[PDB]
Amino acid sequence: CMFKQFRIGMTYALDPNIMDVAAATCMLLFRPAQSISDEQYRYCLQTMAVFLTNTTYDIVNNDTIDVLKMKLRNQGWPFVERYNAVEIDMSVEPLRSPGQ
Amino acid sequence: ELIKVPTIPHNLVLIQSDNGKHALIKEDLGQWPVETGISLVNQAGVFAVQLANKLGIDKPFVLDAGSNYFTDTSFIDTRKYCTDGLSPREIQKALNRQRAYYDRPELTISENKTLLSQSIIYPDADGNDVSIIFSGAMSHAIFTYAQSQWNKNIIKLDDYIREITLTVPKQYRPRRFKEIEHTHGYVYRELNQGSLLPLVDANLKESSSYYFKKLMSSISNVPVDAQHVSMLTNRLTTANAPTVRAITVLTCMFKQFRIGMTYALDPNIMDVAAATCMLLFRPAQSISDEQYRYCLQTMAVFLTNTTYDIVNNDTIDVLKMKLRNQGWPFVERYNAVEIDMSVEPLRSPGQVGRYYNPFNIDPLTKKHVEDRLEEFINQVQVGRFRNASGNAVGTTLAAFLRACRDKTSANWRGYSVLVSRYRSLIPNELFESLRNISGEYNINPQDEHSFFFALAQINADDEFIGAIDKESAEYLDEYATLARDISNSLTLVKAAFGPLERTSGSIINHANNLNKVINHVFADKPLISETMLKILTIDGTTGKDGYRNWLDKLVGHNYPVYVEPVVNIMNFISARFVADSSYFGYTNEIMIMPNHINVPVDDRFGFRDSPFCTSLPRTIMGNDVRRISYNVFSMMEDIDDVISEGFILYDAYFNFSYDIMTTDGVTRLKEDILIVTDTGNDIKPIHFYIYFENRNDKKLRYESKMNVSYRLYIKTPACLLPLSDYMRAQHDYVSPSSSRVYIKDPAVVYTRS
Amino acid sequence: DVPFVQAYSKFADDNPRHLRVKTGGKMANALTNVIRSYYSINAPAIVPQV
Amino acid sequence: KLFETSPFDPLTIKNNQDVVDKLYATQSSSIQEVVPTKTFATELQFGVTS
Amino acid sequence: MDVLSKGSLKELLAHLEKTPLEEAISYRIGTVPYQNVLISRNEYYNQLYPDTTSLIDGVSREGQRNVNGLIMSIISYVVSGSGHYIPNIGFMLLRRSILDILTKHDTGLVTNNLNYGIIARNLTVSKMNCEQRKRMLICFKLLAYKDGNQNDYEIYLNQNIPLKQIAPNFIPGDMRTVIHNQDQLAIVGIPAYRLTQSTELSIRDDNAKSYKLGYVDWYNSNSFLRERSEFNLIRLKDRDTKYGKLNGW
Repeated sequence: CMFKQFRIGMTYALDPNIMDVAAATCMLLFRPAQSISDEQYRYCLQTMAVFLTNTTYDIVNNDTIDVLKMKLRNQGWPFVERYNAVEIDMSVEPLRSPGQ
Repeated sequence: ELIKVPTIPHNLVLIQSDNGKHALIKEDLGQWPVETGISLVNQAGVFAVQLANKLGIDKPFVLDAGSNYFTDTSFIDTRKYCTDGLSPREIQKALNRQRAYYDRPELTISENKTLLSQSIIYPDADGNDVSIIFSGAMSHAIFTYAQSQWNKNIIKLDDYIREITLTVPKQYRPRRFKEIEHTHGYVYRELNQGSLLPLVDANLKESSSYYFKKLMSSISNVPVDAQHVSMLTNRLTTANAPTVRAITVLTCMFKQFRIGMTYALDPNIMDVAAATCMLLFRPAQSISDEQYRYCLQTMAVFLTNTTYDIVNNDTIDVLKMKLRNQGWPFVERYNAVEIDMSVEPLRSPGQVGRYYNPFNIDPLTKKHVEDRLEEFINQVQVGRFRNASGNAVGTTLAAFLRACRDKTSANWRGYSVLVSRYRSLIPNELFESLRNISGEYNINPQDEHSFFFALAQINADDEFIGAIDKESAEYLDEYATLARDISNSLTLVKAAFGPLERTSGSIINHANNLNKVINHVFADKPLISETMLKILTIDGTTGKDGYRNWLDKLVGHNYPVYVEPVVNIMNFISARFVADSSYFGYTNEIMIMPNHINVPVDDRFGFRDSPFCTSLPRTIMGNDVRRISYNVFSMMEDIDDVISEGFILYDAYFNFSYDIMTTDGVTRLKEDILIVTDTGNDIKPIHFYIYFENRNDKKLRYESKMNVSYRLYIKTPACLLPLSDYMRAQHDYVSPSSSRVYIKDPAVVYTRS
Repeated sequence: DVPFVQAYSKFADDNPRHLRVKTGGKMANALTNVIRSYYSINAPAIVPQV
Repeated sequence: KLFETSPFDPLTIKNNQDVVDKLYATQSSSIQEVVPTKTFATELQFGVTS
Repeated sequence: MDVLSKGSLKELLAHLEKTPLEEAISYRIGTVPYQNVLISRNEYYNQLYPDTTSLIDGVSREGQRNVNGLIMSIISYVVSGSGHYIPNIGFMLLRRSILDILTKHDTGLVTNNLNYGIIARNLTVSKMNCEQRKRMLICFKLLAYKDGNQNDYEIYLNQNIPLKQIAPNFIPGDMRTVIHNQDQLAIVGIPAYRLTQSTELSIRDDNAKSYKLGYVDWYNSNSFLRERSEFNLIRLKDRDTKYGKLNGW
């Protein structure tokens, strides 16, 4: 939250379980979209597709984000998008220093 | 590991006379005996490894001599004086003693500073530090060449990563190197992949059996989730479920892994169910044409109520037509759909790997590859079979087919993941080469049906995935060892053995030479690792015997073998051994002359009756010197007349040693020149006692003319060097920059854990 | 011939061999080509800077 | 205090390698992007020896 | 922005392979290329700031319909990041890659009568910097080899001494030459110096600084691709490999 340049990543198992999907959806909901990269976004979509839809990682490889979103929406999964975080405007009182 | 060499092996000594008039620089590389009558190159190779051991260049190394320096006390010096090599102080003392003999002034301050500053260490543009020192010519040439060969494998860390990016899977967490390792990180990797084909092609049965057993010992440990109808319920079994599961993975993991089923003599409704399940839920690549017929014949025998005799001569097309007319639509084998691997397979640079999807399920469609499966099941339900009005056979077969179809459609993804993981373990060459030559994994008809009827979900927990990660490291180690063993064995065959003719002499020669190689190879530490021995002893033969047959096959091979750096280092030393023989204590010819004959000799070193010549004289007193081969000289019975004139002995390798004595005396040999026996002549071992010369000693002059009657002359060794030419011993060594970090574990990912 | 072998190896990046012409290696080709380009601007500059 | 535990003592190091080894020893004190575990290798070759 | 960030010849040539010609076209009306205008730069002066519009800019400009305009719009895209407005180009051309337009005969464009001196004047060469001129010479060389007018490329280089010195050295048909090139062709990138958010006077300079500051934001955005931290997440096609080769070549 303090530094925009930092990022959040994950690594799931070859066969995702219900926890892997739970972890993936918790990140896309309650973490800044500026922290999750495009490549991490596709991986989070892929691990959800492998569990919710009957498919393996090799099949969903070379699949674009739009195709993965269509696959999950048809199955009935609505959590397929990233959410941006609002910027809170902060000031530090000067005291002896000039202030920031 | 990559070893670091602190000091440079100059291999130099300084010998000066007592009075100081004469001094020389000698390079001592040792004495190596050479046997005549056999190939010299083969002996050179043995001595090359020992020479490399002496110089410390056998194992991969990087020279660090940059810190071997000191700084003078002068203000304007600001130069680094190298400690390695022959110190200029010794040359200064030798030169000063020489000047004392001639009553010349000692070296002045200006020349002292120039001489003592000859050895320096200075940096180059690239950041390396160059050491200029006094060292031998052959020591410099061998050391610098081995430095070049090892440096080819030292590459930057970023370059190494770029080579292994394609092989890295997605499940593993990336590794964060330190910022120093990214800028100044270097690794030592061979980066050449030898082919495994020579072992696999020669022994297809033994190699395939070894890998199939190893894979099946692990797949069988996978965690899993827990009237005619009466007949098929009784045959249901589970005790052999782990075996059939692994056979299923193996069929989908390899290109052509053929399995067979042996039906009962009297086919039952069990047999038709097993035939239908295999023809439907197994890859067409794993089904042979013969097994296609035998499965078709079993269907016709039971459904058409016909015995095996009539259908034994029927072709495939005739059987299909006969079955289709009766009402059986399941007469075709279906090709599996190949799924491309996400990453490039191991030991397959720039190649794409693929595996068959289990149970003949299309990944894009997620149902069976046959689009008429539901229509076909309907026909079986309503069809009339066994030439009977009752429909008991038809309805019960449709019920089992529906259960098998439902079971496969729900458990297919779990088996696909298992096949994908185990396919990544084997390289591409093994995927295309391994065959089921011996039918050691046949499936019973009851096992085939019970496996598909009672299919169970594959549970991929953390323990199983963690276990496979351990096996992946073990598999990678095994492939590397076999490639090294194959490369070593391919080099041995080319150098040792040759072609074979239809003569008893050739066969006897081949058999005896082969046994000598095997005995030497397996003595002390064996040349071949235990992994290759396990493969070659699968049949039952011992390790020595299994290796022996493989070597015979490899004779005459055209397999390309990559030239590793240590091959070039030994080859370079072997060439210098033959070319420069005097450096190592042996020569190709000697001269025996009487004392009264005056021969031109080397006079640079100030030796009294020097036994060295710049080159052996072509003519003496206007006539060419007689040359006799050693074998002819050994059989000579008129030797007393021949040695009166003088001759040159050649066509042999002569080992000699010399001891330079500081004092003055008669230069003589330790033993007599020749020994005369009834069974031939011979030359006794050559050892020289060389003394420095004072021209005005009348006593030692008369002894040389009178006491010794014959003298032996050899070409002057090239290791000797006069002191006045000490600048010819200046040589340059380059050491890499001190700001380099070497990474022992260059792996780029971590285990998920 | 060790001093000649070492000198030729540094100049040509390849060990001297019998039954070979001893051209000069890659360094000879570069020197020959840069001489061509120095004479006039119509000559091609075909030596990579690497 | 800028650090709870210093990354390394500058007076103890002598070359670039010493800094790398010290950084690996003290990496447990810092917040790590990836906590190290057993490495996984996908590339291994053994060369011929002397 | 993406094109201006390409540093090596390999990266730039790879980008021209993926990018279709439609990105070179702008679809926006723009204004007349060469015109003396008065612009507002209030950070420095109260009086309006005189300047002259040019084809090499980050904004759309009107371009001629002929093959000359299409070539110029491609070059302006490479050196400035924005193309020109050429109305009603066929869909066949728009789906072709930029490299195919410059180095293939399959397209129906005829370029044999191209004059390099006229193009260099229209896309003002006295105003470009060294990196922009190097990129232009790459486009000229690709056109010459496809057309067989390699001599016309050499005569043009001999008439301009500074261009000959900085001319990139590669063979448009051999990949080994591309890999060996050490030229740097990055107009925008991470700045070693301190880069502020102040405006600039000239249209070219102010437009270039907009791309420079935009790339820094794009560098720290989630769309940027970090190789050292996410290399296993990349597709095999887009992963950095030593054996990567352009089609043909």
